[PDB]
Amino acid sequence: MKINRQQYAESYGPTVGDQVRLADTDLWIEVEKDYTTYGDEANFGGGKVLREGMGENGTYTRTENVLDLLLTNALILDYTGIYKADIGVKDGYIVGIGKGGNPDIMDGVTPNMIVGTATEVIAAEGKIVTAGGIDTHVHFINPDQVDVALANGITTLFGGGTGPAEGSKATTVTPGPWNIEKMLKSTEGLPINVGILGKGHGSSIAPIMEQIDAGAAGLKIHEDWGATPASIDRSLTVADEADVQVAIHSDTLNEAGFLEDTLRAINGRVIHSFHVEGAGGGHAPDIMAMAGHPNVLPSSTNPTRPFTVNTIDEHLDMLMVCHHLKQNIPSRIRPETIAAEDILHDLGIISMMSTDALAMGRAGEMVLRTWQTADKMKKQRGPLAEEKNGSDNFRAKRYVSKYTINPAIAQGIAHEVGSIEEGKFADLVLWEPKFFGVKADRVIKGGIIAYAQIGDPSASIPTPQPVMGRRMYGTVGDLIHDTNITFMSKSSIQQGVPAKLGLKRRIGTVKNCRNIGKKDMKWNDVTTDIDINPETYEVKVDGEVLTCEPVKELPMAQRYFLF
Amino acid sequence: MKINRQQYAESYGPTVGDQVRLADTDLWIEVEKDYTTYGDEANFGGGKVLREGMGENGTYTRTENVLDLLLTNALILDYTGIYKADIGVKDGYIVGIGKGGNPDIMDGVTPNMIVGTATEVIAAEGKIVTAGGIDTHVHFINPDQVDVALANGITTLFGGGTGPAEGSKATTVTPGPWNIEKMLKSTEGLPINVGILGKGHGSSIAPIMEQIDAGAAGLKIHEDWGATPASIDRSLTVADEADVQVAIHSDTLNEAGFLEDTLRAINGRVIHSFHVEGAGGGHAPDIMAMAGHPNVLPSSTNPTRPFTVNTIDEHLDMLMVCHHLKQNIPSRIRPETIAAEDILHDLGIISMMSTDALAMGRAGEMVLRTWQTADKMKKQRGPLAEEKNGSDNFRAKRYVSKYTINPAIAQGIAHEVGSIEEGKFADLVLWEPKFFGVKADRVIKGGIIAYAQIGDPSASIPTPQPVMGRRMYGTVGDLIHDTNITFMSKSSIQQGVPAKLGLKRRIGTVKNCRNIGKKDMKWNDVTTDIDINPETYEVKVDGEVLTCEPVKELPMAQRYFLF
Amino acid sequence: NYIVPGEYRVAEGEIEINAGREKTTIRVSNTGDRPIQVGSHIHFVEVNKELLFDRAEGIGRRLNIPSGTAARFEPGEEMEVELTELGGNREVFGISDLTNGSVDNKELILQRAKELGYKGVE
Amino acid sequence: MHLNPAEKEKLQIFLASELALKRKARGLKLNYPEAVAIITSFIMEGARDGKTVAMLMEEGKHVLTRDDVMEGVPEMIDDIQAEATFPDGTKLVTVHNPIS
Amino acid sequence: MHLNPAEKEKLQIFLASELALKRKARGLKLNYPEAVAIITSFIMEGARDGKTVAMLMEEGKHVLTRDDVMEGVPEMIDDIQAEATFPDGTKLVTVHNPIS
Amino acid sequence: MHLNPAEKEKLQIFLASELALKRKARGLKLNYPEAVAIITSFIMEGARDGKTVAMLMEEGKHVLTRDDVMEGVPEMIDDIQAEATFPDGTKLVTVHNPIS
Ligand code: NI
Ligand code: NI
Ligand code: NI
Ligand code: NI
Ligand SMILES: [O]
Ligand SMILES: [O]
Repeated sequence: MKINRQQYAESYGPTVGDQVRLADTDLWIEVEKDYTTYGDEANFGGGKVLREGMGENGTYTRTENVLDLLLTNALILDYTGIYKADIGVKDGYIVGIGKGGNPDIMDGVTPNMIVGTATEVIAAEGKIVTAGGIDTHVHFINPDQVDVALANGITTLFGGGTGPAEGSKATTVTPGPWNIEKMLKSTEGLPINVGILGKGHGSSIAPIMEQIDAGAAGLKIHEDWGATPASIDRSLTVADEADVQVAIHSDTLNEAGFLEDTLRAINGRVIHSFHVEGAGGGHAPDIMAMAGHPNVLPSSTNPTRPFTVNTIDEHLDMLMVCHHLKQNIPSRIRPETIAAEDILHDLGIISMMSTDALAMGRAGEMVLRTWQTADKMKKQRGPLAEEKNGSDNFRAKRYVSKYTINPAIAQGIAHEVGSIEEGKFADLVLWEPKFFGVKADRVIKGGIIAYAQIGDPSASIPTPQPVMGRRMYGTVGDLIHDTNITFMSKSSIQQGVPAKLGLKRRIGTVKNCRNIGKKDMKWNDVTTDIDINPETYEVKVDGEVLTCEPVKELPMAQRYFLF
Repeated sequence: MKINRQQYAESYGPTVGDQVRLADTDLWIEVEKDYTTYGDEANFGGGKVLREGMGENGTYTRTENVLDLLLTNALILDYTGIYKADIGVKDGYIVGIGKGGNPDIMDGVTPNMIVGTATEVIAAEGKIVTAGGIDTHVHFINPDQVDVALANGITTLFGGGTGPAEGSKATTVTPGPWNIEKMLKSTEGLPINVGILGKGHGSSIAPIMEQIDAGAAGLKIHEDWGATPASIDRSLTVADEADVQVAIHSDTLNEAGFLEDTLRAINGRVIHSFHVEGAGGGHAPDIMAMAGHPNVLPSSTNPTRPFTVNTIDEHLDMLMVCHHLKQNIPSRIRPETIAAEDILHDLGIISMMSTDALAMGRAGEMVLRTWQTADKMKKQRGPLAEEKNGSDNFRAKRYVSKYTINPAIAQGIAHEVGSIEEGKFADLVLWEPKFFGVKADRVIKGGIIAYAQIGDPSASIPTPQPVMGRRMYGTVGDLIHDTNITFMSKSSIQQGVPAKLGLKRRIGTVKNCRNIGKKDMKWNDVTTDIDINPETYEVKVDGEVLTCEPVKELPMAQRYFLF
Repeated sequence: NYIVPGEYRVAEGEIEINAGREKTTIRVSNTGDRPIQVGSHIHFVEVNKELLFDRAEGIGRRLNIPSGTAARFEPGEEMEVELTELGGNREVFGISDLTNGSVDNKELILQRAKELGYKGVE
Repeated sequence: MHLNPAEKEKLQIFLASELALKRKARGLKLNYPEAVAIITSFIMEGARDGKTVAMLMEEGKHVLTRDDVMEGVPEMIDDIQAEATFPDGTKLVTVHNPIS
Repeated sequence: MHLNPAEKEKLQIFLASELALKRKARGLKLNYPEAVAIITSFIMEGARDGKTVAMLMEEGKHVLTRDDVMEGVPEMIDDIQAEATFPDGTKLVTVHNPIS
Repeated sequence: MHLNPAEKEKLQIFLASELALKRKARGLKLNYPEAVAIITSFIMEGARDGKTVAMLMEEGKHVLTRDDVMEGVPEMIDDIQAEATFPDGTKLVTVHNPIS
């Protein structure tokens, strides 16, 4: 007996060779392989397979290889591949990617993916499943920002802030032991993973280091606190000893040095370069040259992403506003660098996306703009050379890496989060293809759903209107502790800061981020000579001129959004 | 000096012999007796009775027979009677039903119902007071469902689920030790009483039993997990040893057996039969015959309640939707059984109501539909034989039992909740007669108000618009722990699960539910031979044909609801 | 050129289910007066007692239909079905309690089936 | 008023539908959420009018047509569901494929 | 805008009143919440107009009559109260027995 | 509909603008929040229409004039900002000194 492909895909989701459109873009992903055994697919409901003595094992206790949760028939889009598999979760972690069910009667069942009495089922047939997004440029300014981030598929916020204080409104900084303590305690109430950056500023070691010891997960050097050679040097000395990441927003004014002076202060050490294009801040006009260096982990913030007809006007708008806050604003907003930034993303020269949430970037549009950028580059440059089968798999993997694995690697947290791999924490986002990258269906945090687009709570079923994003049981009562991770420095963990503050959240250790570089950025590992003409702002890559133009319209926009 | 009855009732609420209309139905309840001493009624305000040295005792410390809370002049509607009394609460429990005040100067004061310095007052003159509703068919799918349930007078949710996972969306199941642990911790944040059911599925004892030991309060057998003879048998063996209830949704497909096979697997053991009519699931077409057996505790879910002109169309709607989820849907939705279900409720053959919240039933309409059903039966059948004085007291007690005491008894929690009796937890709902069964005035949880229809928080007084349901102080901070009960199996309590998980809520013990049957269902204790014709679906009770028709309009509907 | 958001473009061809496993066609009658649906993965010998068929031919097997679908028998209806072999360890536990071990134990299964009145045993 | 949670939420649907209808009246092709809001509010107002579930299941297929909405929107909307208080209590309306 | 909590809540009353007025305009007898919304919003818009508390106490008895509402609704509504910002600050309006 | 948090919040701005426009239509000089709501909703509807950021920056200075608002309101409003979905994605509009 055979099933034609069309019916197969509409019952179990697509299989090898089938392609799926991402939202309303022209990007197509193709299933590269499938872990299933045809005819033994798992599924759940009346007269279906996951029933006792059939696809559900009736014998084994929870320890006997039995899952807490099976996502059935998921189409995984990840740096590691685009493929079809069941995903098994246990103790809040991904334990198995393969084929789930009952070895009593089914062939090809991954040994630790038994569906037993202890197993919950999520049907992912017809969905795309990705890792949760990792946003490493967050300003903690307004708690309402968390649901905004969840609704667009973000599960980890790294950054700084104490709320709408001017320091926090300008910089991703929680300054000093006491502010850090207060925000670690606040974090207890936020249904998302968090890591907090201290102020990367000082001319002695101790004022800086004491923030790492208090529980910071990294540091932020920002021009508004003095992005001087001294603060750069001291912060990187601290980071090399504490094994945490430093993010930099460099001296736009070129007051104490030009870009070459900042690189000299860095002295070959690892650093994450924020909003590398420079509209968001940094050495005018040439900061973007950072992205060519092997010791630099380069991210974009999202408002320049990608380059559109309104981009400049709105940034000129944004500069007026800065003048009105009277911020030394009589160069800064450059079509040449914003255009080039599109192409650098496509070439794998800028490795990461991030938001810049509420300071100069949009908490809920990291994932959204990543795909708009990929789609614009396909429209303008065409399929990448590396593609085949007519799919966009290569570009899809390069782009998905920018907001999942690469931020995780740069931050020192990729052992926990950032990709759908065995052994990693079960932060997972389900997407209907029609909404992919726009509005997440269900956000799983530590193996429990935390957030979902779901309907009327008084109704006979959950689908009647109004369907909107809502916090689910993972966020309620004490379960918020078990489903979310506070990331902290090794020294604060060793010194017992969690117990000293009463933290009940899972504690993640930041590590292995001093011993990495550009080469470690998955699919985005290009080092090169970037030249930015001081007079014309013309961008060259290894002597070749980079040029693009803005587009009038984007997908993943007015078809979807009520405002 | 005498007060005519009209003025008496408008100052103190009605007294013996007076009748009150339930909302806009044609049901009348009559005060059967009154605990008061005429002229010594308690009341609170300027120049009123509960003042120091007068109706308030100025001598006694809180331990000396003094109440924490007196509800004055309540009209109680309960399985135990419809009558007028003051209700006294202390340490979060009902300690006295009688006559409250000061034995210094008042006659007839119940000895442990002194109003003293420690006493708070709620005026219940002119209100109807009932026990909180006990919903034993809850799917935990969206936390927004809790306020929906509170607004319609429900105070205990028994059921299962991990949020909008397909397992939970189909079945009242929290599967396995870890899911159960996570949801017990979630429960810490839900302002309502909760008990959690594990998966009643397995062919070995241990995979099932380990869920009871982890903290489940009962089990659910559901066809979608395999409602086979083995899973039925193993679950009831577990339940008989652990003293918890099993709920069943049987094999609609008749795949492994017909109804007689399911009864044989049950083997005379106690079981709660969910949505016994069968639209909600179960042996097609004859499941409803379950409700005649002495070992079966039968409930209805609410969408078939009661039978109306739109009922079938909407259920046909609901079946299309199931086909579109592609659930083996090319018999199921039967006017003959839905009609008969009306009459079985009226006859005391179906003992309980429940919602089926968010899976095929409405979280906030258990109480609402109970009264719509009673009202329809009075309109069609007329007063029951047992009535007198022209009142509907007998029918009102049979119906109030369906959503208060009978679910409590079936679940093994009636020592704590389910009726207004001395010694029980102070879960109480105040209703204005005009809104009775539609929108609760104030919901009391463990002696503190948890939820209330109340107005503008910025106003000089609490009654200005907009008046809407809102969570009150009982739900805020740590008070949520003290005002709500997590019900758990004796073995999980004995094994220290509350301390092991950090639960701070009051822990209720599930017990005495293996040693009960149909005869224990208050006012609803009828056993009989139910015949369902296999060809015509005609329903007979002891050889007599049951026949009814749908109505075009219901009370407690468009007069009240904004949508 | 018309864009359907999230649409599939499936590859050409067909998927064969249960490839390489023996298949067997048998006749089955619903002798009961109520409908019976049978799911793709129930061990076929353990179906409702009132289905009359050669029970021996149900051992170690299940319906050869797409995973998660069901065959339907109206009251009185007799029809053919195609069976495929169980895979994995070829063990069955629970369901109707006829096997509780290897499906190789044919005589034990049939003896339990016959004693409990599953129609169509020798 | 005694608003319960659903009554408060559902005011939003009416509001979104008013917004969408103004957008349609000034000549815009409607998007996915606008279209959903319009058809949903039509259903709830229909039930308030006392129509039957069967009537609203038919009428709901003719509230917006493909020329009223952006490209792809008809195919994005497979069903629209709404619960509302009919003269005989709350019932569920599902409109399958509302826009062709 | 600087909306405070009451300003945000009270937008709902205006919205419910718009909904109710559309229902009345298409010929429906209004229910309990619709009637309350209409009279309440009338009061708040009245105060915004600069009328006095005394004026709104009188006028509020003549916004809806029994023939505008379902059976029993006049007797369900004993009072309607609303606070709003008058030219001289927030004041409370109570309209006793608004519908006969 | 799949409303996200901002979509739900922004319905409020449209609603406040409808309320304010009714107040203006019956002859009232508008206050600080009413004025902000009107100009903000104008911007968001403008972006929905497909206008550019530059157009809305100009037009926003001419939606209300001093004679439309109470004394002091022009000087209380230094800027009005709104983000909305343009055909090319979300952008920020700032209107400086919208009322003279
Ligand atoms: Ni910056
Ligand atoms: Ni920033
Ligand atoms: Ni059920
Ligand atoms: Ni259910
Ligand atoms: O930034
Ligand atoms: O159910």
